[PDB]
Amino acid sequence: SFRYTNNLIGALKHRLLLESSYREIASRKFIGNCRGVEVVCSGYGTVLAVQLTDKAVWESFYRKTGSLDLDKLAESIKTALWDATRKIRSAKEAALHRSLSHNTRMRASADLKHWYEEDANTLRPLAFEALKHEAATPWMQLVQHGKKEEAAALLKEFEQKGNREQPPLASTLKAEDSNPATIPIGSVHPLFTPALVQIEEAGGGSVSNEAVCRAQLWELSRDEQLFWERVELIRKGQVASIGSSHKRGYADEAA
Amino acid sequence: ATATLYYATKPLSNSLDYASPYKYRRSLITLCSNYGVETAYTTQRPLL
Amino acid sequence: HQVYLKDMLHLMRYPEPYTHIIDCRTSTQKMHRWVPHSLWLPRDEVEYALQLSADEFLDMYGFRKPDKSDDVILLSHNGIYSEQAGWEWKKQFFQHVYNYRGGTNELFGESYSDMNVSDVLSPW
Amino acid sequence: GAPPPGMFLRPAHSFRRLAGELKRRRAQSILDEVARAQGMLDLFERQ
Amino acid sequence: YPAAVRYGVELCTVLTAEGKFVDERGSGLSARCVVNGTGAAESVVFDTANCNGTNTTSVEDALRVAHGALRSAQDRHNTLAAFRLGPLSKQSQVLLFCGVNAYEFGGKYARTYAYAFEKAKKELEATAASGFMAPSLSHEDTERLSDQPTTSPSVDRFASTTHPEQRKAQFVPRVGPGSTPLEDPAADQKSEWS
Amino acid sequence: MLSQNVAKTTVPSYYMIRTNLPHRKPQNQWEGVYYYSGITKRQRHLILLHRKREREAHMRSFNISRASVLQRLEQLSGDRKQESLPPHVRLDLAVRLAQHGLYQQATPIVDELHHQKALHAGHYALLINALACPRLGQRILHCDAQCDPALTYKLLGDENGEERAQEAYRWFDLALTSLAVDCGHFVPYLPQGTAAASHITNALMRTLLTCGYTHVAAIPDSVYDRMGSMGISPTISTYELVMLALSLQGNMVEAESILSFLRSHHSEHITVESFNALLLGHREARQFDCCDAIWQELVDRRWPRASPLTAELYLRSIMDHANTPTSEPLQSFANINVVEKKKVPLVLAQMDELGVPRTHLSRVLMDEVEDSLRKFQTYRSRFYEWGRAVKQFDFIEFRRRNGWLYDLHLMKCTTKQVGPLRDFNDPDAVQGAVATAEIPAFFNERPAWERPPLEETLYVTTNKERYDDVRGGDIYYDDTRGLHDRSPTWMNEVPETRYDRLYGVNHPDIAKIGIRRHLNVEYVNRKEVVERDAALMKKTLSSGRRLRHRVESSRTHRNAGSLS
Amino acid sequence: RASRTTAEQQREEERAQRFGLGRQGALVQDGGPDQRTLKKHTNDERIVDAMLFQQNAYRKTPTDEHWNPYIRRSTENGVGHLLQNKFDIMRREDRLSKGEQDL
Amino acid sequence: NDIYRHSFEDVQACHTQRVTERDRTMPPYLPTLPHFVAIIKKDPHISFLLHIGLPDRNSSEE
Amino acid sequence: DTQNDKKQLARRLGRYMLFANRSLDDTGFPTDARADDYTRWMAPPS
Amino acid sequence: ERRALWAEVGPISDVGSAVTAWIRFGNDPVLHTAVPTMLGGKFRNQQREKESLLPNSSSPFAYVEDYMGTNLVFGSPVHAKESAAVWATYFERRYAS
Repeated sequence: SFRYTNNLIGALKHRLLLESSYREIASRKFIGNCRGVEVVCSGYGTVLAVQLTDKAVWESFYRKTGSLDLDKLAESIKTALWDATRKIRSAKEAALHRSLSHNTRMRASADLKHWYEEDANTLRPLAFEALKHEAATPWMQLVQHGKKEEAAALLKEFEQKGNREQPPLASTLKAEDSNPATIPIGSVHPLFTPALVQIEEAGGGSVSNEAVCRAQLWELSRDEQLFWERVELIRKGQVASIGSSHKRGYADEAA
Repeated sequence: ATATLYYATKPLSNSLDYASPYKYRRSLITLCSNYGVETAYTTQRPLL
Repeated sequence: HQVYLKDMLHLMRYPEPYTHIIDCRTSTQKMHRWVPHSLWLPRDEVEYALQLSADEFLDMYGFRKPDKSDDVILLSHNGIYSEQAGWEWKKQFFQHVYNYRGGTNELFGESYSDMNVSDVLSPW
Repeated sequence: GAPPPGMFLRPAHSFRRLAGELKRRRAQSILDEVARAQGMLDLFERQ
Repeated sequence: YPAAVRYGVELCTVLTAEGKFVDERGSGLSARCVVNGTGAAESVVFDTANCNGTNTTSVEDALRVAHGALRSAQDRHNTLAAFRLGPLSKQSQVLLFCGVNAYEFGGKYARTYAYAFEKAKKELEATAASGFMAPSLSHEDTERLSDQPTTSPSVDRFASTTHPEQRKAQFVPRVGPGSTPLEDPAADQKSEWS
Repeated sequence: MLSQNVAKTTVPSYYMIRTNLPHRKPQNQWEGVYYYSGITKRQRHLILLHRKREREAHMRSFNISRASVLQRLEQLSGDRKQESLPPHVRLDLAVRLAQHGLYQQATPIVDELHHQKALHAGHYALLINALACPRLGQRILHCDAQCDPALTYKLLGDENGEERAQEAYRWFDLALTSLAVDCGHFVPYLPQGTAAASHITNALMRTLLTCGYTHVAAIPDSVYDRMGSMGISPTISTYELVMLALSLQGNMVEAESILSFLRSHHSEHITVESFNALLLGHREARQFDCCDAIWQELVDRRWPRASPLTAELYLRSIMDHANTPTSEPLQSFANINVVEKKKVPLVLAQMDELGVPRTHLSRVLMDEVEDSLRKFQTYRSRFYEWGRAVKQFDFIEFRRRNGWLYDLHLMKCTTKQVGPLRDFNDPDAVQGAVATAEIPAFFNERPAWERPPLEETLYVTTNKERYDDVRGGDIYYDDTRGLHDRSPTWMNEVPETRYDRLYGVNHPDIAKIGIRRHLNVEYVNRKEVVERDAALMKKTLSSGRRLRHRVESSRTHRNAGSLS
Repeated sequence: RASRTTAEQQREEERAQRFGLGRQGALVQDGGPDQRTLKKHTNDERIVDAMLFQQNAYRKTPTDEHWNPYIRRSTENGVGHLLQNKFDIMRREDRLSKGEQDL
Repeated sequence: NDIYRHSFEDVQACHTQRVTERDRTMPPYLPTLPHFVAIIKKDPHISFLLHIGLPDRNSSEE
Repeated sequence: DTQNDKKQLARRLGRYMLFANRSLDDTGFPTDARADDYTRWMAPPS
Repeated sequence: ERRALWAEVGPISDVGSAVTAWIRFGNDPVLHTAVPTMLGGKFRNQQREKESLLPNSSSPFAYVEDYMGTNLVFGSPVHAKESAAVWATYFERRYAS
């Protein structure tokens, strides 16, 4: 009994945590370093800066009067970037792991596959999706992450009035949006976003009782009528085949 | 749609043919198919 | 296994896709309302119904035959016929079969009975 | 055409049916051309 | 549907894009880069061919050049992914948006999903309060009977409350290993240990 | 009502007087005294609730102190502003942040300190040690890991373990640079030779334990090798960290090796934490006899002194042992391994001889132990009174209200007898029973391939007594009916159905009497479809051949006939 | 299309012969619809479904009986319910690759 | 399937059993060549060998 | 040698787990099953 | 019943909120409008090179109709008559029987 609701609650606890994690990692810096070289990536894996720390120390390593290696330099850049990226991926997987280890409903179904079915490749933020999320305007980022309130606000103020270190998303996504309490239902399970958007309120991120009840009430109406149609026919079939509207009782209805 | 069907199918009224049982049946079925089509429209509307 | 009034109201507002609520009320003369999301298999037919193939069952009752994994909740006036029906569903081996006793009487505040049986025994 | 056994004809001037028929026109032109091309191969291969 | 989405994601993850950058400040220093779906760089290369023999380019400028190259490369990769995964994702949108009523979040079941959603949120809260050790599934943990939900396994559904022989799941009384009682466990038979 | 409530006496008669048949069972020597070890539903609930509340208390504490550190950070960043704080303030802040697991925020602070050369020898060791989050470790230990020390390492690994590791390595290198600066005979080995270098290396290891599996595995392999390569001499805590690593991995041979080497060359320096390491390790590899051997040894040498952590690890290993099952061969009578719990009241006694206070044991472990106690421990007081009949029969009454009478001696009446096995050496020899024993039926039961398939499910069986007088033969019989059995007259005994006119028909068309065909507007019948397609695959074999027309072969050309 | 449909139907008939699925004789027999006979070592619909019933009757999850320690650490179905943190999973991977025993 | 369609109430019937994420939907890991190529490229050692470890693919012949 | 170079980064990765001795089932993930079972499933043809 | 009542408008009411929705579905204004569309394998992308009856648009949302091939909203007048005729016939048979 209640297998479906309970398994569902488990699964959505999982989703909320992966989502909250996505929003933490997305706005954040990751620094790879190799030999004096600091590559700085956003959570989305996008290279923000390529710097040399301690020019005093490291400059003669690459020569410069000496001519630059550009081979050593290339390898160390490559390596630094790889390091940063690997930090990102590990962060994602970490989030996944904390979730699995604390989620008892998902533990109930005994599945080793829960641990492998979503990994660094699979989880968000996705690197090949960086552009559309990062290159986006502050307004666009707001609507992308499902904050309709602040996006509408920003839009009205937009009309009426008409190497840097920081991930482009640390503007729109602040600390408080890591709270899984805040995450709108539209955004929770990205795979299904276009369907789960209709459960949502027209302006507010929170689910609308009215819309959902409307939707249910429609189907209930239809299904009620179907029920009586079928009852009608089954009864008429009974009376037809039996020949009369009467039936025997059971041997036990004598007492 | 419902109120249209209600008033039209009210007892003897201009939208029903009382001439013959066949004509009667036809008038009624015409009204019901009418109602039905309005209902299908109403079904597709919010989504389409 | 039982299912209480609380479970029933909860399942009215928050249905599960593969939970089926099956109305066992036998006589059409006594049934004036519709338990939400329910389906009608009258008790008298059950033994036959459950031996139909998926297709045949679809043709006779007009709705899909519950698989043997799915939750099946049974319903009647007092909870007597639903019980007997339950025994039928359990004998074909259906894994989750719940009877809701006090069922349609508690839901709708009707007082009806599936069978007329009285508590008093006739003196021997 | 004439429907498969358990099926019904969608209306003409319906997007799905227009698309379907289009698909059929194109596929059948292709199959025709191919048939003839293989015929020509037969012809200069001296079958 | 979700299989196909996954397929797209892994394919882009494994495939490779390439990008070029030439220095704007006039030394012919140029870099090429090759880049995964990870954002990582499979290759980085400087080309001294274009530029003159004078050189005298600070490490800073080589870094700026390689920066630019990694940029153009990651961008090429993002754009290619948009084109590889684009059509299927758009049609996916029509499937889910207009085909709701096939799904469990559409229609009469929408209300259930929303319910499950809220519970999950609330439940996350208490886990965060309980130190990230979740409360009991069985809701044995709770102060009041009013609190344990109708959905909990704690709720007793057995033919009988009082009579032990009517408390089985199947037709006879199964036993655990060592002929220990299965059906209704006594308090000390349930052990929560590590 | 209860079907195990069964007549133990015969109908009263003179046969009780005139015969030497005994009126009660003889006592069963091997049935233990019934005694009370067990808890209520209510009590279990009370424990769980209470436990939860302590968990919350701890989590609350952690949130308060974390919030405090973060406020100190925001205040020192914004309010101090342009004026530069003295190095020690920043350093303290960095350490306090890292300890709550905010390494991200500590990183820039540390960078800026190292750039200003405000850090010296021990300061680095201080930071690197802080990267192991041991204010977070506290919280995890109490809430999540349920007070188990090994689990705490494993779970700590899931808090951004990879990034903390990478930071630790980085800061370690920073540190070695700073040291080489501070030292500027032994010029060549001056940096590695210094005690400071050893201290720092230890810090690095102690932190890597706290990250994931990968890094833990890297301590006894690369870090220790690199330490040898570098020329840095180890300290006892170096070896105990390497042992703890090996043992989290479950590598017992190597852990024990290191301890052996220590014992042999460095013995006077061995702390308790190597025994702790080994205990934790053996428990992980699930070797409980070794877990025992090492504790008994540690009781013999009474130095180093066992710590409450030691006692905790050993006791835990015992509970673990006690709850493992054996395979099916040994599971027929009971779960054997419970006997292990009976070690416990001996171990507790030793803990008092050793001065290990028993009240430093986790709440969790002390619940399991207290349970273990109430199973096997009793005092000389209780022992004089525990066999009273009132208590024996009260235990029986309890079992009766829970409907489990099967095992109890007084309260069960065995009925079924097992007949002898025939010999083909003779039908003639008449066998007779020399002795009789009550033994469980699973010893000899008809082999599973001889008896009908699942009996419990498809047959309802009751063993009952004949009412009529049985001249000879058995007074009990098995009444077995099938689960699905019904009166041969059933169809009359039940109200009529719309099915009845299908009577005695092998393949009815249920499609025709069914309601779907009227209800549906379109109504595709699924069985005409398949008929149609088989009818279509019949037409593919109905192919006739058209007559071909041969031409005349020639050697020199091909002949071309045309339609004429 | 005919080929697909025919092959489908044929697989169903085969499966029916293998497990003895489908009703026996006439559905409307006097002695009830239920009537069935089991022969020694012969598959039948009733046996199949009784068998599943035994496995999962009111079972909510596979972990249902794991309130019981001796059932919980049974390794019969596999090791998957006993791996809980990542650490332990990785350890298992490692030890298995080296060709040693799983802990 | 574009030109011809099933009976209306057959799909009415069909929408009675919803698609459910957990059970009633095929699992997101099917056998697909990039799924495995990803799995064997996801290993730390091989990821390291691909990117960093080997001498650069464009730079030299080796 | 030099901090965070190629070799150091490599030695941090640890021991390389052979793809031969990996036990992956049908979904490309390591198995739920006991090693003795998995081994038997994948044993060479005769 | 009291909470629900009637709905005038669907989930996406206006072109404005549609733009918002469309962005939220994970679409990018520049990239996801620039991918060519396929009409039966042809790559319809050659514009007004061919004459067929089918709305010319990139979004698949422009081609959505019912399962019954019917569109009683935003259909061409021919489509609209054809489809109202379909449903008329269907309901006529239903309420007949």
